[PDB]
Amino acid sequence: GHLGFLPRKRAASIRARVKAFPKDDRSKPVALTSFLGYKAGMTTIVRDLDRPGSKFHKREVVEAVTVVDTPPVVVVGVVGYVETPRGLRSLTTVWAEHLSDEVKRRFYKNWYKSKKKAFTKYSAKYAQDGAGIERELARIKKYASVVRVLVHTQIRKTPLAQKKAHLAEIQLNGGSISEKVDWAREHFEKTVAVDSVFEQNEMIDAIAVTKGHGFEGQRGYHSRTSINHKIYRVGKGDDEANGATSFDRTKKTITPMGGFVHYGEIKNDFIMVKGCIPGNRKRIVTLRKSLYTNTSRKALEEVSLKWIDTASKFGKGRFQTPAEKHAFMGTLKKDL
Amino acid sequence: MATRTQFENSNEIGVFSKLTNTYCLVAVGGSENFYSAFEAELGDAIPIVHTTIAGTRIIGRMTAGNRRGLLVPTQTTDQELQHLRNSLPDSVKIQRVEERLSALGNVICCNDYVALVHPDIDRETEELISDVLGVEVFRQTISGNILVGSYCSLSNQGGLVHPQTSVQDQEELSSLLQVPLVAGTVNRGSSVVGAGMVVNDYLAVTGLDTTAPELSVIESIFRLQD
RNA sequence: GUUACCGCAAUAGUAAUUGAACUUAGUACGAGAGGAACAGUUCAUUCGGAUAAUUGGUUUUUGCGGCUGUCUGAUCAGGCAUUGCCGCGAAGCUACCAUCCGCUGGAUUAUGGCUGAACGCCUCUAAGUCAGAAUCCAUGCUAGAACGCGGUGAU
RNA sequence: UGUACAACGGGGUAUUGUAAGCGCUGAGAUUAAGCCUUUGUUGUCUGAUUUG
Repeated sequence: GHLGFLPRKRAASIRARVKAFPKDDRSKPVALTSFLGYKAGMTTIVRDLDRPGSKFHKREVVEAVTVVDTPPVVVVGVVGYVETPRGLRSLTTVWAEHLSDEVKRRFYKNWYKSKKKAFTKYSAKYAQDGAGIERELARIKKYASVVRVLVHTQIRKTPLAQKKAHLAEIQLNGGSISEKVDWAREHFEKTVAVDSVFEQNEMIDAIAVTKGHGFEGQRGYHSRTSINHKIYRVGKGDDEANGATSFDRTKKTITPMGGFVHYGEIKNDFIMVKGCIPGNRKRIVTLRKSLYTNTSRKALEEVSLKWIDTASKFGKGRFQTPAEKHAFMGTLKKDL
Repeated sequence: MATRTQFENSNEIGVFSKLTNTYCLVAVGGSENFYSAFEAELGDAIPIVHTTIAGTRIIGRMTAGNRRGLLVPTQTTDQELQHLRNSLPDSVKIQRVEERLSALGNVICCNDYVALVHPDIDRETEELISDVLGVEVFRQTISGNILVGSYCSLSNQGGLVHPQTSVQDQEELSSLLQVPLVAGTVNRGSSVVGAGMVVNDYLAVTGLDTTAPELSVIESIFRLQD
């Protein structure tokens, strides 16, 4: 096979890492340069599209897709990175002076036996007349060409409960670092939804480790990188009729009847994308937006759904909604 | 105003195109250029907007229609029916064909006045042409040739068929349509002459590879000129 | 040093690759029939990376009915018949037998030159020069020194 | 000492092709051990070792 990927052995990390970022621009708003999802479930969608000159033009089309569960994510702290003729370097990590439980849980491998004394010095000491982050943060103001921001999920808000929340950082594409740093300073002890982050017809990336199988080198369980995935539908986790298209106009929960395979329903937004999102199921995945300007007739297009698959795909997928399901079944044995 | 238009790959134009006094309908092949070319000769009198058969390419031999009605088979979706209901008007009534028989344009060869039906198919399309086409309904086998919508074409001022037409069949059909005939070819001897040609009162269309004697046949019988 | 988390990037590996199809087009040019391209587009070849929903397979789900030699009183229920055969099969695991996806800029050689001697003519060259390769290097991808390093959380 | 966990059951999908027995019955048996939500039930909640 390719000598691209060498050497052979496993990806040492359960969560992958982000090895690139979109360059930056000084004249933009402060922008959230990337985000990370949870792939939950595979499915298939029918739709039609506008692609002039292609043989599918104005022509009803069917293709499978991938869904990714996406909790709106909560932000604690900022670290600016100085640049040095070696590499970057951190200056100081900062936080929200109140942290959620789970991010506390990231700092203990044994939670129950521990004393939960973690932050008291740092998070308590900031309670005061101030200056807590003043000196350091203004230092970031002076130094630190590039700036990143701590981001961490709420997994109590996901049906798979490990109680423990991951940490990551994301850059900021704004400029004149003051309204960068102030930005997230304003966003300390806050959350940031996916609204202002992405929108449809935008190519991005989501990649992660892939499906550990076993030992016969060691096959799989690598974080590979698959770019160019067109988001068909930007979900909203409060949206009734999850799968409401430009066609269907009937009520369906994107979580099927009886639930997803190994899942409860969807409490937060999601991204449906074509093709494949690497890994095995139940996965935490990385999302990097284009790294550059891709603009072309290919990426400027506009998706038009027909029907989204809400069927329960355990066994052969058959019905869709329990109302229609129970109209076609009619009365069962004990029903009515 | 004699129209030679080469459809690059396919020598049969009207397989992707169909027209009567009430419309112009062409498929999605290759560009909007072919689509909009009928203006500088026809104009927007008979509107043109692309539409297909359930997404499949060839729209011409699909349906049976003339200036009093339009008639569509089962195989289309309800959505292309929406489209033919969207821009195209209701003064030409588009009514669905429900049966096993897909190809109407490979059967029903008509014009403003005379229509036909394949004698093998039973009465449904026959009289439903009185509902939709609303024009004279009857049957003929020309040499019993398959696709009684293939070798045939009509107009107000005549019709066009290929030279294989026998005198019984020639004089026969001439009397049928109440206007003269000239058996002729198109597109340099289209193996089926009438599947690639479309025709109306003053206009009949063919390919850039069509020969001039075929066009002096076609125009000089129908007087497509002024 | 302990423990933890978040990082950095020394370095090492790299790979997306072939075809026609619209458009230009029956333009362009020729006696005539033909005849391109830049791109503006489209789908495929192939390799491999993803993913196994869907189409097919695959069940120690040994989950479920037809049943068959015999053991089980009838029944049932199972058991052997090396996983009892026809049929059904979630799931798991699979398939160019399903689908996705598969980098953008430099430095360059021949080449064409700019400028200008050497050489009182010139000359792409001697100084200096402007473009340019399926290359080299960056761009992107994969790992991350188990005696490479930064940030901060606890005593 | 909690949406903590674990299990039964409430339930939900779906596998399954009409079950002992007097048409009853697309009913039956199984169902996370690599399906799901759990207003309820029952039960558990801290051992040893080293380091700073």
